[PDB]
Amino acid sequence: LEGGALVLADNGICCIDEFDKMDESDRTAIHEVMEQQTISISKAGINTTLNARTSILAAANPLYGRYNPRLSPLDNINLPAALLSRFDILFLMLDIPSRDDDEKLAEHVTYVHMHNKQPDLDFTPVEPSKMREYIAYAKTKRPVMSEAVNDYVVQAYIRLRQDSKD
Amino acid sequence: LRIIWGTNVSIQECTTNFRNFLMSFKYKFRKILDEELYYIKQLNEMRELGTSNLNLDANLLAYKQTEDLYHQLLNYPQEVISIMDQTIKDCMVSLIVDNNLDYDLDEIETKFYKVRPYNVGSCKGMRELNPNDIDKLINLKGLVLRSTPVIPDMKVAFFKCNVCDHTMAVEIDRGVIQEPARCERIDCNEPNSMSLIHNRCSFADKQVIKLQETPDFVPDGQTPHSISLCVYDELVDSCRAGDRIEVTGTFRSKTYVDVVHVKKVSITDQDLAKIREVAAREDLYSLLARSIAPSIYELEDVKKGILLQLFGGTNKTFTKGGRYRGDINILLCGDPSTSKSQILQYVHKITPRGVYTTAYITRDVDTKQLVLESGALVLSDGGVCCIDEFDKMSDSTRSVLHEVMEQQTISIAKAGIITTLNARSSILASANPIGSRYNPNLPVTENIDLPPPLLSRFDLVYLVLDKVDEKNDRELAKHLTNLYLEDKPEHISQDDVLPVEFLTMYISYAKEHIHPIITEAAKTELVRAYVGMRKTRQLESMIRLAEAHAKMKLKNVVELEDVQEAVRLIRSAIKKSVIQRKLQEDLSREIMNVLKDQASDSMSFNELIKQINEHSQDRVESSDIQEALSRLQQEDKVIVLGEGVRRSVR
Repeated sequence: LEGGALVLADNGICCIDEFDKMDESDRTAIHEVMEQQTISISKAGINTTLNARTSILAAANPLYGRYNPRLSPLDNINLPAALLSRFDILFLMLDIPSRDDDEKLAEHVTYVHMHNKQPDLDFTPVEPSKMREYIAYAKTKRPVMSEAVNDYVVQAYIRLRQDSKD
Repeated sequence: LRIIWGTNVSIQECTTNFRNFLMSFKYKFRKILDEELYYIKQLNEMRELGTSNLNLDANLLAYKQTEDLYHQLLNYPQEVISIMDQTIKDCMVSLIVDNNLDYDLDEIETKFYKVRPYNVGSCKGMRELNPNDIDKLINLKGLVLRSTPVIPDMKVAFFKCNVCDHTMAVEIDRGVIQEPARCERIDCNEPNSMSLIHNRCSFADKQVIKLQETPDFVPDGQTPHSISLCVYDELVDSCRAGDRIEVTGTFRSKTYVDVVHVKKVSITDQDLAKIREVAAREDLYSLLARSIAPSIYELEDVKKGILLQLFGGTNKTFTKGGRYRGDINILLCGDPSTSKSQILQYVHKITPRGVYTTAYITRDVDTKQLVLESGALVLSDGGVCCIDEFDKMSDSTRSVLHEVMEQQTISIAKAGIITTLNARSSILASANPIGSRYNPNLPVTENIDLPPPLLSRFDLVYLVLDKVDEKNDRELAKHLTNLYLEDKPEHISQDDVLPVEFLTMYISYAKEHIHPIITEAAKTELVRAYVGMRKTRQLESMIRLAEAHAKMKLKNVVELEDVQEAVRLIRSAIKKSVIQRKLQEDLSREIMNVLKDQASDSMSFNELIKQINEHSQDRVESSDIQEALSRLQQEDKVIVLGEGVRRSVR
């Protein structure tokens, strides 16, 4: 086995830059590990299944580069319904020009380009080893949901389905 | 007391207990694991047609005297087969001397007889074959892919002195052939070189056969293996590529298996009584559909279809030129993000043969022969085969599934090979409605972007569309959080749900013990079920559907009610009115007239059903008659007064 990139990164983050610049052959294999984490290939060489876990991170842009407020988001996004229906969290990181909020981004990039140090807030940025250890320690936990949170979950799901159900 | 070095087998003691088991065995395995003399009749039958082979069932385990023989032949088969060849000849000549006979001793004195043991337990293929299991008996279940042409091995050999012409025959001994140096006769006493001749020497046939193994259980991460087995004489050209073959022999060491037997053909009483007691209930038809997947939702038509799809049906053939298999190829389409992949995995965890996706013939040049080399459907020439994303699949590979839809064959016509071959299992394909995810403003035949010729030939389609609303998806979210209510589902046993191990035993018993016939009595309801879709692939699908309905509930004869639901199935799988109010109104008027025209008003509901529906054609909805009598109960026209008498108002 010589997997493209989904096989050397078994248990971890698999990221995709320029998601709309790919083709149908890439999308049909990305959707298969997105739904079920077990690629299966049946060609003249082998008929076998490779199982890997990959928290697909995707970065995409619309059809005309930026957004369009006169266009619907189903028409602004070229991806089909089965692709983003499987996507639970989609982040519309849209930039809006402003007078007050743009100055903080400008001050922050001039502060990090002036020197490598971060801004003087009353907080220190944690190094990679400590939160890597925290993620490895938190991953062994197995939480169990209660009944009082169950009655809130089913009511919010019923209300969200009725609100979403143009 | 004779003891071989490194062997716990004595010759005379095992000889006497093998003779004691052979002269006395009358179905003891049926009693402790009618007839009389189970081994005397078979041995007295085989001696007239010339068959020297003896098929032995390792019956040796359940017998009271030979438990020390079954525990001795699993570690040393080469010594026990060699001494069994002498003891079978000795007990046969003891049978010859007991009776009056003709000259049969003139040929059995030099004839040799062997033993082929095959009734041994299963193993985990080549993965469990550790180095402590070398020279032990082993069994492999799988399919063979390539058969090398038989190669002649020289058991004997001729030697001729080229100057004086006296012949000498030499035989083999652990793989060496001594070549005599000089003549020895009295006419050619001179020392001169001999010559080997072979075109006049008998040769043992040998053949290496590629075998794709697949056990009953496979560990996680294991890939299918290709074992090179080797057959010998009297067994050459009996095993070839294309069949599900159980094989057994001696595991040797590169490692190989020296076959002692091939099998080209293929529960307790309390479990059978439990199967018969659970098969007499009425709700079994839904019970199984609920017990096949309790982690999901209802899916009656879809779960009922995959249940009878794995039940199979009836596969009947002719003598020379005809074959038919009870089979249904299913397709799923509709709204996404539901249990589709779950099913596509669950069934891969149920069948013992299947791939999650055709094969191809190859002219192997090393052995100059047409081998086959595959996976996918080819491997599953039995069981099911799961395909997802049918719409995204190419058009060039759709032509091979166009033949396996109803023909179950592979027709390759390419460079080096023009061969049609066997390839029948059943497909389970999940598709998507193009980019639509189903539209109510477009027809079903255009929404899925699937060709009509290839879809009319499909046996069963499934609209698995959601159509989201209230008082449904709320129960969906509640059932998905009900196992999140507790941290462990130990409370899954107090419901009407059969376990998996009882279900597969009942399914395996029903698939191999029932051959139902489709009688002419269900003719009339089939014709009219066909014309409703017509106002031959649907007819061929519904007869396999009706025989699978007959396959369940332990039935050998098909019944008239069994096709009703079948059609409801295919009518629901593709999917207060004013006319219903008018139906209830004329039904109330007609029931008031036929309830008030006679003098004896004391008459129940079953007599009313058989007196108002027999003078006309087929059954009207009885629940509408129950709603009409409840409407008359509310208007005080009729009085219920119990289930034995229905009387009107005074």
